[PDB]
Amino acid sequence: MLSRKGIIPEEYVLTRLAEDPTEPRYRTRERRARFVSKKGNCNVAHKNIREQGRFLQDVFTTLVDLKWPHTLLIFTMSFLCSWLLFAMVWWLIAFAHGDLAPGEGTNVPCVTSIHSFSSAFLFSIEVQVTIGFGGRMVTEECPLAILILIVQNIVGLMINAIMLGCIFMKTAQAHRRAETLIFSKHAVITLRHGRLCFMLRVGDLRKSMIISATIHMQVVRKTTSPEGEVVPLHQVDIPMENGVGGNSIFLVAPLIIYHVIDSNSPLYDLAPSDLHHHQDLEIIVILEGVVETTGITTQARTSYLADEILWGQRFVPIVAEEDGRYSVDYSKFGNTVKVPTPLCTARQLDEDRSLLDALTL
Amino acid sequence: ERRARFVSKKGNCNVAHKNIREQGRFLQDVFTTLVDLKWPHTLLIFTMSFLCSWLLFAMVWWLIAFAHGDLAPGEGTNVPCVTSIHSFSSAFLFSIEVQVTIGFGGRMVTEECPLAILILIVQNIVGLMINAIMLGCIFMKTAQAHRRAETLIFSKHAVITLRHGRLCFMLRVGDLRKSMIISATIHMQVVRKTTSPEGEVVPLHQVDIPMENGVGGNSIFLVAPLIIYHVIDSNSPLYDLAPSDLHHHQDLEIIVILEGVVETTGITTQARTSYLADEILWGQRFVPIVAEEDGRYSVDYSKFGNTVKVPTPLCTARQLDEDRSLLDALTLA
Amino acid sequence: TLECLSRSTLLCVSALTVISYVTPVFLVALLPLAVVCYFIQKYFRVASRDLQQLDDTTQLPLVSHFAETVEGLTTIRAFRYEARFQQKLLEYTDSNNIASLFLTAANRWLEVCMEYIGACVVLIAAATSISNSLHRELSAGLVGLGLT
Amino acid sequence: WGSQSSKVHIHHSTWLHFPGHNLRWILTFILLFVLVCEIAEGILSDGVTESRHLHLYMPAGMAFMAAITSVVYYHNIETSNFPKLLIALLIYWTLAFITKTIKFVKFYDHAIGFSQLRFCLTGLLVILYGMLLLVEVNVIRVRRYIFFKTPREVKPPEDLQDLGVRFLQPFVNLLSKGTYWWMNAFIKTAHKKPIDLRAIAKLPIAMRALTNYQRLCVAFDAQARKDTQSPQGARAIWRALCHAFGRRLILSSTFRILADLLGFAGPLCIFGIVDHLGKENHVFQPKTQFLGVYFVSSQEFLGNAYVLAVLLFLALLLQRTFLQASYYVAIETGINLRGAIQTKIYNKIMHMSTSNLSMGEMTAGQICNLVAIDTNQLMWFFFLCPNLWTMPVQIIVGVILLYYILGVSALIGAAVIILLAPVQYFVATKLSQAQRTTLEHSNERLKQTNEMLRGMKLLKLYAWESIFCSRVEVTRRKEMTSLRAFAVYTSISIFMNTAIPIAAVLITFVGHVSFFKESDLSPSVAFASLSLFHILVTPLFLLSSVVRSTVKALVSVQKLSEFLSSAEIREEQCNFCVQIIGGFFTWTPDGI
Ligand SMILES: CCCCCCCCCCCCCCCCCC(=O)OC[C@H](COP(=O)(O)OC[C@H](N)C(=O)O)OC(=O)CCCCCCCCCCCCCCCCC
Ligand SMILES: CCCCCCCCCCCCCCCCCC(=O)OC[C@H](COP(=O)(O)OC[C@H](N)C(=O)O)OC(=O)CCCCCCCCCCCCCCCCC
Ligand SMILES: CCCCCCCCCCCCCCCCCC(=O)OC[C@H](COP(=O)(O)OC[C@H](N)C(=O)O)OC(=O)CCCCCCCCCCCCCCCCC
Ligand SMILES: CCCCCCCCCCCCCCCCCC(=O)OC[C@H](COP(=O)(O)OC[C@H](N)C(=O)O)OC(=O)CCCCCCCCCCCCCCCCC
Ligand SMILES: CCOc1cc(CC(=O)N[C@@H](CC(C)C)c2ccccc2N2CCCCC2)ccc1C(=O)O
Ligand SMILES: CCCCCCCCCCC(=O)O[C@H](COC(=O)CCCCC)COP(=O)(O)OCCN
Ligand SMILES: CCCCCCCCCCC(=O)O[C@H](COC(=O)CCCCC)COP(=O)(O)OCCN
Ligand SMILES: CCCCCCCCCCC(=O)O[C@H](COC(=O)CCCCC)COP(=O)(O)OCCN
Ligand SMILES: CCCCCCCCCCC(=O)O[C@H](COC(=O)CCCCC)COP(=O)(O)OCCN
Ligand SMILES: CCCCCCCCCCC(=O)O[C@H](COC(=O)CCCCC)COP(=O)(O)OCCN
Ligand SMILES: Nc1ncnc2c1ncn2[C@@H]1O[C@H](COP(=O)(O)OP(=O)(O)OP(=O)(O)O)[C@@H](O)[C@H]1O
Repeated sequence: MLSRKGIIPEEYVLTRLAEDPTEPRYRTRERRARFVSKKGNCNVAHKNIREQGRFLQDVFTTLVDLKWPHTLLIFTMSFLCSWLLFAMVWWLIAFAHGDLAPGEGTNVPCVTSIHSFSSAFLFSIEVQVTIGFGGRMVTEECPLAILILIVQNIVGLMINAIMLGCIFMKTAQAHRRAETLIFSKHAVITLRHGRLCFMLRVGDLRKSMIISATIHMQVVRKTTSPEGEVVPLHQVDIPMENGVGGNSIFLVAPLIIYHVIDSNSPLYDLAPSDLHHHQDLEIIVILEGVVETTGITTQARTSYLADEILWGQRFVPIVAEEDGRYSVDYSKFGNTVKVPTPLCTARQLDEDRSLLDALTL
Repeated sequence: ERRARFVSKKGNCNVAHKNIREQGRFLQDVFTTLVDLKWPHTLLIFTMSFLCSWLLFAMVWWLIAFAHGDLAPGEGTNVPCVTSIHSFSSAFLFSIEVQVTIGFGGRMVTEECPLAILILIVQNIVGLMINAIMLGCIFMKTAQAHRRAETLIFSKHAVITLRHGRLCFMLRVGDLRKSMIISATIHMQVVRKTTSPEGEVVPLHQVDIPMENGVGGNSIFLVAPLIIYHVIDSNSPLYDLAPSDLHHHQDLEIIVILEGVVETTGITTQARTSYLADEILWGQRFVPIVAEEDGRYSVDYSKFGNTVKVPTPLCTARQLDEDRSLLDALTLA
Repeated sequence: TLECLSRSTLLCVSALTVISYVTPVFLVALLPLAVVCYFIQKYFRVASRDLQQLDDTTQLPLVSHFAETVEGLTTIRAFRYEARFQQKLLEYTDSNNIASLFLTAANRWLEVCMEYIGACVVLIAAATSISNSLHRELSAGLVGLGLT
Repeated sequence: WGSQSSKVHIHHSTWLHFPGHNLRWILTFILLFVLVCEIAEGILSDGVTESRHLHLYMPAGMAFMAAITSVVYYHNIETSNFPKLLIALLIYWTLAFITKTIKFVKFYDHAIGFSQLRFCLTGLLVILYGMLLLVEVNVIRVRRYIFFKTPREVKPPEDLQDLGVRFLQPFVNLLSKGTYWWMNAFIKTAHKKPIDLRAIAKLPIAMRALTNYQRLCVAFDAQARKDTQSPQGARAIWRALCHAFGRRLILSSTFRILADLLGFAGPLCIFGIVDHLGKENHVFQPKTQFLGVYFVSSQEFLGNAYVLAVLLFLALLLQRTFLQASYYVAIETGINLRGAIQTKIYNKIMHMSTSNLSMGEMTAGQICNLVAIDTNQLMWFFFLCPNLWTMPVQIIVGVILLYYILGVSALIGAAVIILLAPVQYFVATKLSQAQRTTLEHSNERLKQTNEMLRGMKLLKLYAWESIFCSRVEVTRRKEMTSLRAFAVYTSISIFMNTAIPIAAVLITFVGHVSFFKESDLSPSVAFASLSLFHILVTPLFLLSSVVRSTVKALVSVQKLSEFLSSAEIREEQCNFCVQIIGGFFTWTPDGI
């Protein structure tokens, strides 16, 4: 053979002190896995999915989930195959009947004007799409063909009704409407009414109201119990600090959404020192509500990593009154300005207030 | 004998409705009943509805031509009411063409007979109505989302163990699909034949159970499998579940109902499971499932229901409050 | 290695030149086929180097582990630590084998792919050569060289 | 496919091959091959008629497309454990079998007869369709999904469920077991992410060292149970390995034997193609009739040049896939043999005594070389084991049909290859003898300079570098003479490797014209022989290495068996801490 290993001996030579690998060791600062990306699109990949066909059993859910160019291919194939499946039926029936023979029409043809498979294909188009040119009629002298005309119509009606239903659920898709719900790139932590809070701005771009809005906030962090648990991605709900406790919001202008950091909050011991890039912290914000046009509920998912938090900064005013109405200058949507704030944690802020209160009294 | 289940492991409530004073409400909701039918059964009703409709008017067209004298053998002097009707088979084919709107045109509707014009009007109105009825039923069948609940997954058996001192009935629920269930919700109920001090006997009393959520609500965000636990406080009906009476023939059951609108179609769905007395393992935790990858997380659904042994007291939660109170009182002095 | 490397690439050049000369229609399809050959010859070297580096660096701890067990056999049995050291051997041996199994698979991945390409050449070369022996009258002489 | 563009569950999903996964693919590939033959016959027959006659091949052409999708459709139902969709596949096999059989029986009514190829292929298709039908029914018998109330579902194997297993060769579709398709993702990943022990994940259960060690012990335990033999000799080990790894070694041989036979299809196709092109008369064509469709016969089918080229293309795919699969089965068994022998040797290290008569003889270096040298040469033997069973077959089959191609002069020329092979064994042996002289001398010089590079400060502050360097140079000269001898023998090895085939052809063709002159050496015969020499040179000039490895392997097992029955730590099978009453200790096993 033309290989250097054609004949080799049992070789073993002591490569003494084979050290200094000089590995790049770049995995330390490779990436920080995100729970949900900045535009929804949850960045979680499942493994060992023991599917029992339930992936495809939800056919009509799957068909809607597919992109439009894929839907056009399935729309085309589902009809082209149906036309061509019965094209072979009409061609074969007229073959077996014997009116396919190019001769004098002594008999009465099973389906008139069927001369070639091309005519058999065109007649299949006419029956299923109900064009019915009438050059290729269905004669009464073919009891087998009458059955197929019944079958093709029922299959043609059944395919159309199923395909129309899939399209209507795709026309009512509102995942594109949820992309006009905007969250600021970076959320800020600043004092409001003497209490620290985690502020945030969320805005709606389209003029169509999103009805029954409902905003949720959760902290994603690894949690170890006193009993020594290992919870990799623990989700702790965060109150919206709404005046009535509920999550309901009215989104016309870009609203400020903040979480009052009381003693019951998971962010109760966050300092600006521990807000670096590789910090085990993430805030998930989920805005729900029914789109007023299609009536279909939507979600807008955004997340803030630790390096996407901005301690001690304030959101600039956005709404300014004009001559006849108000005005939202979206250019200043995410602009932040520094604010005079303590650099201590919430616990220290409560503790400092507690000591001051005792001294005053 | 056997122990009945209120709801099976895949929903499917095992309750038998009996002595129903039926006022025909089964048939009054034809449109709702039609959707509830299986797909093979729907085709039979779909097929027999059209096939009868064509054949109902096949008899009408054949009778009209018979009365008008059109089907009399021979090239008669009269103008045919509907052309090329020389058999009931021709009448059947013409019946199909009008209602399906194929309209070949070898069998036209002439201007002679006014009765056929009315029947042509009637068949078109019937054809449009029946087609409109069948389109609507199929649209709601294509919008069905009960099969989506089949991809909502619960652990085979739940656990009761320690977490932040207190005792919680933990659990795990996962979503296999990639689409989201918007505005998810979890309701947990304990079903037990509960008596009352007043003397009442409730054959199956359903007491709701808090989900121990961060904001004291029901909303959950289901992307990776989560732990739906219930902190057994002084008000929890499970406050007196000893490990001793966790055996098979124990009147105990935890219903878990996960609800939320499917993002693809917008249809709300429910996923229901029940954990019997023998399907709860005291003092076990759920294994860590979410691993980390180069730039993403990783859920090991092979380890979805695996539980490991964890040390815990073998005493009731009621005895945990008493044990803590005595220790706290002694430490105070 | 240098002698066999040059002979390997020169035989390929020698073979390809003769096939192209016998059937000029072959080189019309050679460029689309050569590009696929380049990518197979591209990704393989990246993996083959890494596997071979993993092949060698994984067997050095294995031989040293054997040597140290022979050096201090009395101590290991004294601590009753032979249960763990056998488990280390299985961890050391399994890493050595799985590094070699992937190296073998990489060679087998290359060899199968680089022989379906060769098989596709044979059909393309034979098809054109036979046709050119019926119309251009190759007289079946260069056809044989186009096949052998 | 549209969903697969946005499917994430298939990122690490598991599978479960249905009962009959292997019998499905082997039939499908056979079915695909015969459908190509029908296409070849169909296009062959219609060339004589003035019309196209599309019914001859297009029904078969549509079958070939349907057969390909039938296995793509089946595979998509295999990865997703949803057997219910196999009903559509089941209908196809039931429907195709019935329609094809009606065609087959109608040929017999018109008395087509086996003398017509179309009757043979149609008859063959009935069997292939029938057997594929039984495979689908057997799925229902074991899965029980259509009618039976309680389906006997099957779960993916436990070793596959691990996220830490990435060598998925043992469990993939039979086409990927042959083409190694699963490696494509790993190879692409190597371009972006460098390959470390992270990428190379935990090996499967079948190839785990502990699993192999259990099978080797069972092979030993059953050997000592069925047979009651006191010693554990070389033959005891040889019979042990065959029991624990024969069932895979035979599979490697089966692939190699078939790939060796399919290799000669090339020379036969070259002989067939050119011989048809060596005839001026191309106006003549197959001519026999039953209805007017002009059925073609067997000999006329293999006379068309294009038919043989297509059959050559199909044969080449089989040969080059069986041959590669033969390597993997042999190699994987070899790696497992190393895995189960390293564990056995290490397990012997724990159970061996520390006597000065024992441990003072076999130093750590002696037992280290046993793992490195002795095991690898035994491990490499299991790599080349299929060769010695098949290379004689390939050479004999090569010689048998090379006699028919050209005559006697081919055997006279080929004898030069056979006669000069024993000298090549001498060259290779003399190559190794010169190699050990360099190997022993390199270690002496490398050990000498190790002292030089260890006390360099004393060797540089005392200005001893110039004096000490001269010792290395002088030792190198004694080393370099040995390496020059090795370079000579490896240079001669290349010459005999490459000049002998040229000498074989030179003697063959000139000898044929001069001594024999029995023919004109047409391109049909001459160029068929050139391929045979290329096919025969590779086994002829490498069989020496197979023998040499077998000789080395016999020493390794002999050496391994001698070590494996040495002194052991007795009394293993059988109050104060140090309680000793008599304490008649000893080191010699008996007395002293
Ligand atoms: C790894 C690579 C993966 C690649 C995957 C993608 C493959 C794409 C194939 C490229 C060719 C496709 C041609 C399609 C032309 C019409 C569609 C078009 O112009 O786009 C307009 C869009 C589709 O855009 P999108 O961003 O993909 O939409 C996804 C959607 N927003 C969603 O995700 O949900 O669509 C719409 O907004 C829908 C309007 C439809 C109305 C138009 C009528 C056309 C009907 C069909 C006509 C052709 C018939 C041909 C018959 C041939 C018979 C022989
Ligand atoms: C004169 C001849 C006219 C012929 C007309 C045929 C028209 C065919 C149109 C071609 C395209 C049709 C595609 C539709 C297939 C979609 C099926 C699908 O995705 O769901 C599969 C489902 C399974 O769920 P379910 O238990 O029925 O759910 C009930 C629920 N309440 C619901 O309505 O979602 O459904 C199932 O259960 C399985 C669905 C299989 C589809 C059936 C095809 C025909 C079968 C005929 C034989 C049936 C014999 C058995 C009858 C029932 C016995 C219990
Ligand atoms: C107890 C009743 C049993 C009835 C058995 C019918 C046997 C029919 C034999 C003909 C070959 C077809 C194979 C169908 C196998 C049986 C039906 C079946 O299970 O469908 C599989 C799936 C989803 O079903 P499921 O929810 O898991 O139902 C459980 C099971 N059927 C049961 O109830 O026990 O269903 C699907 O996945 C359907 C795919 C529909 C795709 C719709 C696309 C739109 C275009 C439609 C027209 C395309 C043109 C081609 C027409 C056919 C398309 C499939
Ligand atoms: C009329 C005929 C004309 C010519 C056409 C013929 C086409 C037919 C092809 C025949 C191929 C035959 C291969 C049979 C071997 C199948 C694999 C096999 O048996 O081993 C499978 C094994 C894994 O199982 P295991 O866990 O060890 O088994 C349990 C235990 N040991 C036991 O068996 O109890 O795993 C292994 O041991 C790995 C084995 C890998 C095998 C790879 C072979 C792939 C071949 C692909 C061919 C390429 C395409 C050719 C088709 C051409 C068509 C145009
Ligand atoms: C790394 C070694 O793992 C392998 C192991 C095998 C099996 C095998 O018989 N090998 C020896 C043969 C003997 C005579 C040395 C060999 C080595 C180098 C080059 C070619 C060959 N012969 C292969 C068989 C046909 C004639 C030439 C194949 C291929 C490989 C491979 O590199 O992937
Ligand atoms: C002459 C010899 C020829 C042999 C050829 C036959 C073997 C081919 C096997 C293909 C295969 O097995 O591949 C399939 C490819 O599928 C698609 O892309 C969808 C179908 C698109 C086209 C309709 C399915 O595998 P997959 O999509 O990688 O599996 C993930 C899902 N679980
Ligand atoms: C699809 C699965 C594999 C197909 C294998 C094809 C084998 C064909 C063997 C015969 C041959 O190759 O035949 C020639 C065929 O050429 C064509 O027209 C190309 C056909 C392309 C087919 C897709 C005709 O030449 P002829 O036999 O001399 O007939 C001349 C007088 N008419
Ligand atoms: C030159 C010879 C002619 C045939 C050429 C085609 C060979 C395909 C090999 C099939 C195979 O290798 O089939 C699957 C690969 O699928 C694909 O992606 C096919 C893409 C095909 C692209 C044309 C393997 O999938 P698996 O290992 O079962 O993966 C389980 C989970 N999926
Ligand atoms: C039938 C087998 C023999 C085929 C002969 C030729 C081999 C390559 C063609 C086959 C193929 O398509 O293989 C490609 C090889 O892969 C690479 O390494 C990337 C190369 C990108 C640049 C070329 C692509 O496969 P993939 O997309 O990585 O497969 C996973 C998704 N199925
Ligand atoms: C021990 C005795 C020698 C045995 C030689 C080895 C035999 C190999 C198989 C036969 C062969 O290779 O068959 C030839 C065609 O190839 C195939 O049919 C390959 C299979 C394709 C399958 C995909 C027929 O050619 P022939 O009839 O000999 O032609 C000249 C004669 N006038
Ligand atoms: N990898 C997985 N993919 C899909 N569903 C899963 C997976 N793992 C578990 N399940 C689902 O979880 C439930 C049972 O989970 P668990 O692991 O606790 O039990 P199990 O013994 O694996 O279940 P079973 O034998 O019913 O499949 C079932 O509804 C099962 O379908």
